[PDB]
Amino acid sequence: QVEEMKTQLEELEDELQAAEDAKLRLEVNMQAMKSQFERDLQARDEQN
Amino acid sequence: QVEEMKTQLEELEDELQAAEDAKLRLEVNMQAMKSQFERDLQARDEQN
Amino acid sequence: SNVFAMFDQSQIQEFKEAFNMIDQNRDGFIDKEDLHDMLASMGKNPTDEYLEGMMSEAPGPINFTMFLTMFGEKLNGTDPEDVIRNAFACFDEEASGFIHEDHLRELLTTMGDRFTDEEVDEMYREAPIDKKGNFNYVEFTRILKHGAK
Amino acid sequence: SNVFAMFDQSQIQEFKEAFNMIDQNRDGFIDKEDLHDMLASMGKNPTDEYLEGMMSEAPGPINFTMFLTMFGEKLNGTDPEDVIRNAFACFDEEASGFIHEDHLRELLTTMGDRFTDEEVDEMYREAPIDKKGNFNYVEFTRILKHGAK
Amino acid sequence: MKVIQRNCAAYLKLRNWQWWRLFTKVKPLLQVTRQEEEMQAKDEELQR
Amino acid sequence: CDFSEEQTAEFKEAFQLFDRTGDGKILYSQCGDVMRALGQNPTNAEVMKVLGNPKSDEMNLKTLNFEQFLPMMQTIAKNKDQGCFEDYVEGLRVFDKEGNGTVMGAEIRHVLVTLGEKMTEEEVEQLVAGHEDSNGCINYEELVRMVLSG
Ligand SMILES: [Mg+2]
Ligand SMILES: [Mg+2]
Repeated sequence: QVEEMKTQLEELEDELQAAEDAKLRLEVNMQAMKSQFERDLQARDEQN
Repeated sequence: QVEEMKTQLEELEDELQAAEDAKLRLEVNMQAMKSQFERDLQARDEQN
Repeated sequence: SNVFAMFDQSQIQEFKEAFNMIDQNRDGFIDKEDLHDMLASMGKNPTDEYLEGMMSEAPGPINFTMFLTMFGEKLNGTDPEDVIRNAFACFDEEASGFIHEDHLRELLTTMGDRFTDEEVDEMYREAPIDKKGNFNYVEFTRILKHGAK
Repeated sequence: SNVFAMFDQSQIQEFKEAFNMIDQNRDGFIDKEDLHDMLASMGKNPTDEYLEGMMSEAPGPINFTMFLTMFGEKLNGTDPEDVIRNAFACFDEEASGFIHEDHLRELLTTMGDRFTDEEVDEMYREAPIDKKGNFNYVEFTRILKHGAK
Repeated sequence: MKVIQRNCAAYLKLRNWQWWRLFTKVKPLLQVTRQEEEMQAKDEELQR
Repeated sequence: CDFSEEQTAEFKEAFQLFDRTGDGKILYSQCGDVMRALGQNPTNAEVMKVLGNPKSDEMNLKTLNFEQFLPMMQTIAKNKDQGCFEDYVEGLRVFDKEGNGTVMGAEIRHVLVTLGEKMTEEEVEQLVAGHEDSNGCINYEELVRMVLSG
């Protein structure tokens, strides 16, 4: 049972690391969306 | 060791649930950024 | 931890398809007969122990599974070229592809975790540094991610 | 079996895709049994000529690399389509892609070369031929290089 | 022209007898050439 | 201490986030910028109460750890309240010459640079969103109503 719980906890740690990596990636992609939004907004304002 | 692993696995489960909740929130916020981007783009075009 | 579980279907398919071209005897392993002959057919035939010294990266034998985990652990931490270009564009707000070496240095040598002077020099002696000390990160990300390359 | 650098990416892809259809058991070789199955899928019982024409060249089973060098040496003698079109354009009286067949025939028999009238006629039976005899070399180069348009 | 016609005639004679006889039977199944033809046609019309 | 545990934690996070030169201790001048980033509006005289380096302090030798930072944040927070938008726009109603509830951009941007503490055109221009286009007379309501969100 100790061995089983060790395997399960290591799997959950791996999944947690994957989830944190995904969170960081989603954050940086949201910053990309924000950057594009600002750039396009400024382009439309300058064209106007 | 069983008690320690139980505490650790419960903590990792809590952290994983928090991470998944955060992932969902970041996704929905990215969709919000996208929606605002489209709306503001259309507004700038119509104002121009 | 088990790194194999991290990767995209497209990346796994790319590795599988590549491996299928190398696994010429179809035993599923990396072997002396196949990749050396393949590399000799594709280029200058470096069939010397330089290739054995590369095959010896795996613990003893070198199965497709071991190849996958090796390349997996090597790809751990890497991100899309567009996402990295976005991260650079946070400083290059005009999106010029022209960030200065002084700016790049300031962003790396003290701010956050410190890049060494050796790593800074590497970014000039391999990576696309240009006239007046402008740096073309749009080319950098292409060679870093091996996308469109 | 040095080949990968010698031919165009499109040609190599075409050979690879073709080979994949013939390598029915999917392992990177092609055998007498694979050619037999292929010929059975294409038509009647084997005429042997096609299969013997591979087995006489090969030491036994044919590797994809060996297949590539075989087709490579078979394609050796071809040149870039634009370069050939340029060479023909030096003599095209219409200056448009349509050199006259009598002119082309004369050029094949006076400028050092002495090509036989039967072989010249074969180039109008199987390679292109057009109205008033204005041979379409723009189509000829396309089928020579296998660069479709 | 002498070198070009020598080369083209030499190849033309051989591709009418060698393994091209097998290749041509498989060729119409190679969908890549059809998509290439479509792409080239679109590019040609775009250029026009 | 009047700050909550959550506020103290947030301040500690901010303290180590707005870094670094190299050391983990914040610079004497930069501390004021941290307090201002935390939305406070004290005068530089509040720092002059501590009076680290009586001379010009490019060197910033009076660096702070969190235990030294937090009391300054507290004395800032307890310094004064801030007035409503009416107290702002009364100033504009006095500066104005039209008597219409707006003000000339070229004049007001200069006045807000010369009077009191000094600011650059780079600083000031970023405060306005209703920019001086075909119309010279900017409605100062937009300026105050925007910045007071901070
Ligand atoms: Mg093998
Ligand atoms: Mg096979």
